[PDB]
Amino acid sequence: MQRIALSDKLELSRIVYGMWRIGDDADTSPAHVQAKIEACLAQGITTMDQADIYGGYTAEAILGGGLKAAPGLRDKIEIVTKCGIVAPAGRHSSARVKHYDTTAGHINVSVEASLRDMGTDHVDLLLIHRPDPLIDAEETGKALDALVASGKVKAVGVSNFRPWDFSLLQSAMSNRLVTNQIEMSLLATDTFTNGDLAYLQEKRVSPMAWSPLGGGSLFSGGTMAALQRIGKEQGVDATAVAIAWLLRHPAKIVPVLGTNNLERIRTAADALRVTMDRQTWFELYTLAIGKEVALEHHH
Amino acid sequence: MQRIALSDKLELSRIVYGMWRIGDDADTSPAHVQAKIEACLAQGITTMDQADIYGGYTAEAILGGGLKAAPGLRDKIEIVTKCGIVAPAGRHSSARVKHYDTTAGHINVSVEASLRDMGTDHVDLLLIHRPDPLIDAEETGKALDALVASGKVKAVGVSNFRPWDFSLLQSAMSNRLVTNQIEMSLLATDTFTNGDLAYLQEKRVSPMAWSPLGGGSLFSGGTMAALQRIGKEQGVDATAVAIAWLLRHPAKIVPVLGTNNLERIRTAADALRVTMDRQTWFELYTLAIGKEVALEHHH
Amino acid sequence: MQRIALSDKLELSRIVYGMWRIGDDADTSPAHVQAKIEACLAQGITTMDQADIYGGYTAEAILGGGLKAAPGLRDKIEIVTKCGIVAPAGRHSSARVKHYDTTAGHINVSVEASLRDMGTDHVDLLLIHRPDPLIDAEETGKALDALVASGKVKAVGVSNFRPWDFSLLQSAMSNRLVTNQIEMSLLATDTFTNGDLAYLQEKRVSPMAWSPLGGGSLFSGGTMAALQRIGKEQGVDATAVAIAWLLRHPAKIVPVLGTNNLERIRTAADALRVTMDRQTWFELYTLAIGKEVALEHHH
Repeated sequence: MQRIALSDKLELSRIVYGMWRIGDDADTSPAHVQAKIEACLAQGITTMDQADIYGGYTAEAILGGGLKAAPGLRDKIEIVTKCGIVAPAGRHSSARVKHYDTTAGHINVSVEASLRDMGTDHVDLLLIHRPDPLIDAEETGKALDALVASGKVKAVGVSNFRPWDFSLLQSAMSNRLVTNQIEMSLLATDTFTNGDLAYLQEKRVSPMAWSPLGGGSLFSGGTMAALQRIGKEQGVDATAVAIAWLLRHPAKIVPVLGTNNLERIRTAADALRVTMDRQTWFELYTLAIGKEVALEHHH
Repeated sequence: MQRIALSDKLELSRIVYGMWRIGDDADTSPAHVQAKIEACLAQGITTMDQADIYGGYTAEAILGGGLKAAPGLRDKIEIVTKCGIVAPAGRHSSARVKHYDTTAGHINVSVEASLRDMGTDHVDLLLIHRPDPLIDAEETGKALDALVASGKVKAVGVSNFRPWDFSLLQSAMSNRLVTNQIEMSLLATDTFTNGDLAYLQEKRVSPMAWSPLGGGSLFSGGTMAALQRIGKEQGVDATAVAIAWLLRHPAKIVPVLGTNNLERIRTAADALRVTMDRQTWFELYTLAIGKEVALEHHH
Repeated sequence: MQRIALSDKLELSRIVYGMWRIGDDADTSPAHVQAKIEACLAQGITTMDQADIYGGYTAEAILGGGLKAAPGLRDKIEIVTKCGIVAPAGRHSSARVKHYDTTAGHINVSVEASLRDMGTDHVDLLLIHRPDPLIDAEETGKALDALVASGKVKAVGVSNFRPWDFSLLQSAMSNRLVTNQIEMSLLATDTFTNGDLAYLQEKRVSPMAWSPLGGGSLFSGGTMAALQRIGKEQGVDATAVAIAWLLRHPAKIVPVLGTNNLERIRTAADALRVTMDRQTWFELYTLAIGKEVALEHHH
């Protein structure tokens, strides 16, 4: 599969496999985890997306069971992980309330646990998982810079940051943030006009798109009819067209697909087969927003 | 009429004549087009505002009929035109959907058609007509820079851009964008407090105000009574006061007036006769917003 | 009381005494004004917050009655004052409408009146009281710079500015704006996520928080029960906990407390006795917003 360079130091697969449901599968054995990773690799999807909090702080260890039992498998993938969200589950069950923690001490503890749980000495990309209204940017930026200098983390980014959050944390760091993982799909189009995507495009930062299929709501009329029509014109399913709509954007959006289904992994690359011309991009955008683009103001 | 320098390379009349309705007139003859331009020139209004899309891609050619039959008339005016909006009309009737196109190829084709249609070798100002959610800023900025270097376009700006759109496109260009054509009037006051006008004021960019009379809704109670009162105090009509309210702002707003009526052209300059002191500016602003300005927070 | 350096030139008390109600007290005698200032000084609160408009342009003169009758008292305090709001009261009663005035002439007249009314040759901090939709930033910034160079004003800031207002005025000034006085409390939490506080945090500018108790609405269920519980755990009242919630933020927020009650002045410093850990900060923030913080987007 085509590669995307987020920076001179980090290259992903153009589509990323989200592992947030890996702990929900009835099968969490090393063998089934390896099978899922091997199905991705068969399609050239090498990038796995994790977070400390997934599975109530167990999804990384479940991935680790796979990796620790298959020597050589970690060298074939990039691992994205995240920290900053503290819910009273698993190892954080002492917690009195759901909160964010962007402190140097917490980031280091979470990274040490990610490395322990997945059986590796480095993660390819670490994201601050949510913007913290209590962030000390100086402290957080120093911790993130030291994690890169150490080699434990190849690159750093953020998730769900607004442009002003991104700007504040980048002002406190020597290393450049290489991504912002944000909701983007035909059902979530605000970032295209509200400044979120423009900011990233001006900074030459690729976003990672979460819920790129619209979070299950798109498949459950006019939008779906057009996705199915284009798919049938190009020999792919409506799912591939909804991902290709993201891939078409010149901001170089990196979709994160989160299925436990080996047959949807088998077809995930079909999005790269879609030719999405400018007019088709607008047809889908207009059906999704439910109204025509603004025409001449003088009318 | 008083001149306004948008830059060292482009100077307009302080009021601009919008030609978006020129094709709606029952009379589209060269003679009637010349009459309208000559009525503007009689009031010192030298700047004409066009767009490729006006008249379903025919308004420029209708202006051209006037200019081509009156040698010397083009040298007396500045021409603003715009591109980026593609509706299925006239030469774009093959189009499947209403969309934006900011590609180098489309901008060049639209500019070549503007020059052909108006019978000139240059336009004074070219605007991207709407912010394109699919913009490639690098590509668009290269096309706009080459159009300036070529002499085909004296200066470039945008229309309906948010500050983040303006910032993204300017980051990709060597030439400075000299304006943003946005809605501003007593019925459209959001830009005064929402950051749109502050951004332009910090960049020392004059906006062009579209629908400066409120788009026909202002004339169709308290606001109109005050405009009529001030006009009767200063020997002008309520229309001149509504334009002078824009002219008073220190951001150096350039109103675009869009009438086919020779008698409203004859009086358009009366706005420059209005003395609009700070208190009068606030009286009108407060009547328009329908509530007092925020006073001391401690109360 | 702990000091806060807004800059190399200006240091306040970490809590500020707002004098906006000083004219509402039945007692406005010099003796009662001195008593209030002496109650603050007894708690290490040295910073007094004024504005030209307070008391309909009489509150400064009422403070002055106190200061002029107590030689040496002005040297013990810092004075913050503000201008820019013109209401038809007192010396501005000729005014036809409520408006803003950020002109050099008005700022100078207001500062000269603040110095005359309080009987001093300098103010520690001058704020533009409200963002003016008619601001000429070049003119206002020149007036503010000259006021600092003159020694009449030790430092300048703003009040109720949005980030774009702050950015515009700072672009026109040589001196750095040292604060933005904005609404911040458990009932006013928008600035924590909407970019207002992030902007100030990136610029290393401390905000001053007005209505830090929520403007009387907080004391008049779940939020109050938690403030009372934490206070009873730490030997202080719920008021001290609501102020400590602001003091905990790493942006170094400076609360402005506006009581005429000598017994609430006597206890105002109790906020500095509160230990507010990250989880407690989130518990209060969550009770105030009325919903959990956003958890993992993948769920």
